[PDB]
Amino acid sequence: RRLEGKVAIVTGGASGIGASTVRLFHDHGAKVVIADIQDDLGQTLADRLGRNISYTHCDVTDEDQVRALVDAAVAKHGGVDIMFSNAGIVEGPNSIFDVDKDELERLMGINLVGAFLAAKHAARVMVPAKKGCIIFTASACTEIAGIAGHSYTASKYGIVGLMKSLAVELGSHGIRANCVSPFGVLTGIVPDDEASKLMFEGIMSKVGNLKGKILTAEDVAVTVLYLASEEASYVSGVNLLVDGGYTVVNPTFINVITA
Amino acid sequence: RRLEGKVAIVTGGASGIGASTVRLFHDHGAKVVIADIQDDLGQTLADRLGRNISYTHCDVTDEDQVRALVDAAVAKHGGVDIMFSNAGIVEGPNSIFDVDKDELERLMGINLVGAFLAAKHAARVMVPAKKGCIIFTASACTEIAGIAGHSYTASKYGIVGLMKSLAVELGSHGIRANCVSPFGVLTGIVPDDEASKLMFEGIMSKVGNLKGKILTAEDVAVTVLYLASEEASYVSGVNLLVDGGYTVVNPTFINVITA
Amino acid sequence: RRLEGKVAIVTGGASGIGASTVRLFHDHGAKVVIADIQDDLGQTLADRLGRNISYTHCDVTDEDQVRALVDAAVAKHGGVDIMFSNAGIVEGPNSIFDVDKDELERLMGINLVGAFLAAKHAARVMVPAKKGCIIFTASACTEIAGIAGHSYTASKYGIVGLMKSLAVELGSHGIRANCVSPFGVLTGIVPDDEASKLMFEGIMSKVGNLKGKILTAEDVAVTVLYLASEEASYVSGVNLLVDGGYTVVNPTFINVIT
Amino acid sequence: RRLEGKVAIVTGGASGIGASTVRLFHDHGAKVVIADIQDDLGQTLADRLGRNISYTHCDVTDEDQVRALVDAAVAKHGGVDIMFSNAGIVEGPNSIFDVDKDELERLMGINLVGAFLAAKHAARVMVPAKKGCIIFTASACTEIAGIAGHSYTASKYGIVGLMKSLAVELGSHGIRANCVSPFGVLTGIVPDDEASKLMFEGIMSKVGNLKGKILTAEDVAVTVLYLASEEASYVSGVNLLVDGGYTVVNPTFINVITA
Ligand SMILES: NC(=O)c1ccc[n+]([C@@H]2O[C@H](COP(=O)([O-])OP(=O)(O)OC[C@H]3O[C@@H](n4cnc5c(N)ncnc54)[C@H](O)[C@@H]3O)[C@@H](O)[C@H]2O)c1
Ligand SMILES: NC(=O)c1ccc[n+]([C@@H]2O[C@H](COP(=O)([O-])OP(=O)(O)OC[C@H]3O[C@@H](n4cnc5c(N)ncnc54)[C@H](O)[C@@H]3O)[C@@H](O)[C@H]2O)c1
Ligand SMILES: NC(=O)c1ccc[n+]([C@@H]2O[C@H](COP(=O)([O-])OP(=O)(O)OC[C@H]3O[C@@H](n4cnc5c(N)ncnc54)[C@H](O)[C@@H]3O)[C@@H](O)[C@H]2O)c1
Ligand SMILES: NC(=O)c1ccc[n+]([C@@H]2O[C@H](COP(=O)([O-])OP(=O)(O)OC[C@H]3O[C@@H](n4cnc5c(N)ncnc54)[C@H](O)[C@@H]3O)[C@@H](O)[C@H]2O)c1
Ligand SMILES: C[C@H](O)COCC(COC[C@@H](C)O)(COC[C@@H](C)O)COC[C@@H](C)O
Ligand SMILES: C[C@H](O)COCC(COC[C@@H](C)O)(COC[C@@H](C)O)COC[C@@H](C)O
Ligand SMILES: [Cl-]
Repeated sequence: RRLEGKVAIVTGGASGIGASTVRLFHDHGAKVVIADIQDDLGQTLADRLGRNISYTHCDVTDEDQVRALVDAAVAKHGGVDIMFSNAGIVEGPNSIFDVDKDELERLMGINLVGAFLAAKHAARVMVPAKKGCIIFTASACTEIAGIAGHSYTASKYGIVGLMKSLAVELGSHGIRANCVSPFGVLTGIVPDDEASKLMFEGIMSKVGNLKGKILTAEDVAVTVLYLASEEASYVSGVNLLVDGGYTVVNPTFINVITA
Repeated sequence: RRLEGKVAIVTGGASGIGASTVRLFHDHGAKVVIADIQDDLGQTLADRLGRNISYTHCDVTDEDQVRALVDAAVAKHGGVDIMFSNAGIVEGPNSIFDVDKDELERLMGINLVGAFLAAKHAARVMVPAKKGCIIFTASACTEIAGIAGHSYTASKYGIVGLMKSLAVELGSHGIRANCVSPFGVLTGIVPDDEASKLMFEGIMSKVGNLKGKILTAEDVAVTVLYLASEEASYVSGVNLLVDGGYTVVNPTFINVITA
Repeated sequence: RRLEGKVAIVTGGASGIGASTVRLFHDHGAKVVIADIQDDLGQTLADRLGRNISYTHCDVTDEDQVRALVDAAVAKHGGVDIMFSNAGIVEGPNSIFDVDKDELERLMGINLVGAFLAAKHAARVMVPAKKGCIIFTASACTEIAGIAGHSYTASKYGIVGLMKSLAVELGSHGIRANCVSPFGVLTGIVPDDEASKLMFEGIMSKVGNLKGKILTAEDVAVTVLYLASEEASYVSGVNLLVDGGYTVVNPTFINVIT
Repeated sequence: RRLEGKVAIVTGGASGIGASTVRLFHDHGAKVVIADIQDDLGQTLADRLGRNISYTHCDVTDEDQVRALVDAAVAKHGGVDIMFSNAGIVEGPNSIFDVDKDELERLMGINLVGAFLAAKHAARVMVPAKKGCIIFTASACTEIAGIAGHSYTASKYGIVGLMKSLAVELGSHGIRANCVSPFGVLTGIVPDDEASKLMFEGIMSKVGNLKGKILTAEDVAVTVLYLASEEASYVSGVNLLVDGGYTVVNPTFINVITA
């Protein structure tokens, strides 16, 4: 319903938040090109959801693969309304001494250069149409320290800055650009069924500021749907946190004086 | 659909963004109490919309009326799911030499003290329910100068701070608190197009950062609907700008070098 | 000697961060008018500091007293270079259920309405001078929740918003406006009471993000001195946190996993 | 006298803001190691400033050169009190279509990867000392769009994020980390030729929000001196704008309605 006839690309679409968004976009009448490098999981998802959902292999660090992915999408569906640049790799809290120069450049390539290229070539086909929507997956670490690694933190800050520059430049052509910044969702790893899922959703239940709710990838997908739809038709330049208020509080003082 | 069985109170509900939100909440199956001091406009709206929409006179500077309004809502519908604290008066850009102490205190009473009272008494009846949602109308002046008066700007910053400390305290009870900060909204004129819409586009087309779109009171109602719905069930502490990216740019530098 | 010949007004100048700044301003050659309602403490500080330091009773909620105070400063010293709008009352973390409408309005009058009046009447005499500096005492609660009460928090946000519109309007006249947002400040007992200082470090050494250092009123005064001096001659619109990084971290996640 | 006996390293110290900070540090009793890749400019400055100021060639993209530069400073002076990570190249505002993937990676290496390496190896010799200070040169583009290129902007956001997580990690060891974010300064950006000095001063006076003052490299150096001194001994995690309020205003609306 809400994305009837819209064409959307989702990088990192074969798993996690990307997969949830591909599924949600599908349920709302969108044509979605899943862009990923886990070809077996990604093609399975596209085949599983039917004719509007195609899979395209794209390593977002390779500009030629990104260029083709976008050119293929316009060729297939006539244009791209929504670019959800979501591919990235994750680092938990670490030390500056744990930062290896090669692993920093590797993460910057996937997380930040990939966002640049995905945006550049989405803009390439959106600007002539004078319409379109670019959404980046950032992270709640963009608003509070203590929940992600140094290299990762710098890369997501860089995305926020890129998102704001594009919101201005592409505003002249009627195109919006925003970020969604989730607070830790269960994804990836070996799904150590009960062991990993119970341990995660028990930690997050003590860590979160908003009690009685656990953030799932499906929750993030719904916020992406909001940003991508005409219900957000005047929303641009925004880094929208989905974090239950985690980033607005430092509870140390209150914890210390009462315990 | 999206607010089926939910009970909402809307201050400043008889006109403008409040009236638009009341109408949209009604369309989504919510029970709505319009709270205002424009008894003619407010009662007329409630009668037109039917059984689920009522009108209650409430001056938000009067704590007895604010307490009575929330207690009557529980008595009538059994609880309050959504408090949309939206009542306020507006000031365009002005000079500090124009700030009159009595007008400052009057605006603070309506804009900022009224928000405290609505949140205090909503929280009182939401906390036992272990669920609920407080949404304030702030303003895009909370993130850029140059679009609102001195007294008004300080009152809306105060609301943002209240919202963030409410998101922390009330998060322990499963309750969310957020702000919507709209930019240039056309109100007061009879919509469905008009002479009044097109020419307002004439102003905003030179002012806005996002070209080819004007913000309407109905667009803002839609963003409040998102924040108030279960689609935002892990969004809290957020001041959500609806400004087309106006607040993320100062184009003076680009303007001067391209003159 | 960084404020040689400069004229400063300090609201809430009779104690705490205000008094520390009054003393530091005096040490740097400033002429200071202490503005407060603690007449005895305030007159004593002014008498003790000498010819360049005066004292004026001024309830910042009373606009006539605020206008009179600034006009007296111009009449006495020829103008006002620095307005340190610092008067206010504090609230530690509390519940919205504790917010009393009369105490909310009382605090708003002092913390936020007083900030408007001080700034209005400073701007009035600074604009003809084409120079000057308005500095507000805000608070680190403007950038993190959990360290101040509801009413207090809203009043300090209001100050930040007021500061930013002032930086714009007064920027055209060469006038700067900034906030200082300190964290856990000792204030209370200025005289060398070691018992109270070490005990305060017992709390702050567990609460603060920057370890091995405690913030004092004299440290806040030094940061105000920077903002008020020509070393900050192009700093404007800034809410300057003095918090050791407290407001940039929520350590709950790391605490739970470790 | 304000940095008497302190040991400071300044990357990009041979020109511009870096050189200005080196001389001001020299004037305040500091021992300074100038770190740059412009060997003739840097060695000239170290010779003229005397015994306390030396020069070390260091390309900030090579971790071994950064490693050696910090070890050489410790070998000579016994430790490092101040790391002024200032090296970078600048981009004026541009279009996303102008972003070349190779140039993006080149700028990321200098601006952001270089900051990472400088901070890592400063932290290496500061953490045992239980004292120290890391200062990054970011940019006013970190708080509004419209004054820098896309690649440059994303790199300076990344620096801010890195600064925030260091202030937390290094806070437990008594070490502070901050950014200084200047607006437009006449340096090695536009040539020493006086035909470009009368023009740069004229643009900045029209563009700035604070009138009657032009930002110079010496003004920034003084703000770095504040951040690096014991006068800011409880300031950490701060991105300190030196911009005259440029980033807090979008004057478009006021410009059009009074045009
Ligand atoms: N999972 C969390 O807890 C969490 C928290 C905050 C932010 N995020 C962000 O959300 C985004 C999505 O991650 P996720 O949580 O859904 O886990 P995920 O790993 O299952 O999904 C991310 C996908 O990115 C793809 N990827 C890696 N390199 C790629 C490349 N070069 N080209 C194309 N795809 C590539 C992976 O194949 C993967 O399917 C990421 O950008 C991540 O940084 C996640
Ligand atoms: N119009 C804009 O462009 C704009 C821009 C930014 C923010 N806002 C905010 O939007 C909010 C909604 O106003 P609107 O723009 O839709 O038009 P509006 O002013 O007509 O509606 C606001 C209502 O607040 C009510 N009000 C004033 N005092 C009250 C009191 N004591 N008790 C109860 N109600 C009281 C008014 O009666 C009014 O109907 C306001 O808080 C306003 O500040 C509007
Ligand atoms: N104490 C802390 O830890 C802390 C933390 C964050 C912010 N602050 C801010 O520092 C500011 C100064 O207070 P302080 O902490 O130094 O304690 P303080 O008691 O020593 O100073 C407060 C001053 O405000 C004055 N005051 C109250 N009402 C006044 C009025 N009507 N007119 C004139 N002066 C009036 C008081 O007399 C007093 O001199 C306050 O705005 C406070 O919020 C303090
Ligand atoms: N001048 C301005 O208007 C302005 C505005 C905002 C930010 N900045 C920042 O100020 C910082 C300092 O640069 P500047 O403006 O003084 O101009 P600058 O070119 O005169 O000084 C920067 C120095 O970095 C050096 N550099 C380049 N690559 C290097 C490398 N790989 N290793 C070591 N040094 C290298 C340059 O040689 C130069 O001496 C930069 O990071 C810049 O981004 C400047
Ligand atoms: C294994 C992994 O958890 C190590 O990271 C913890 C660490 C704790 O610092 C945060 C505290 C607020 O000072 C640094 O590791 C310390 C050694 C002793 O294990 C994380 O520090 C980075 C901040 C930014 O999150
Ligand atoms: C620096 C520049 O952008 C500020 O202009 C001053 C200003 C212009 O308004 C005039 C117009 C009739 O409303 C607005 O002040 C800036 C505030 C918005 O922060 C001064 O206003 C004088 C009249 C409105 O009483
Ligand atoms: Cl935050």
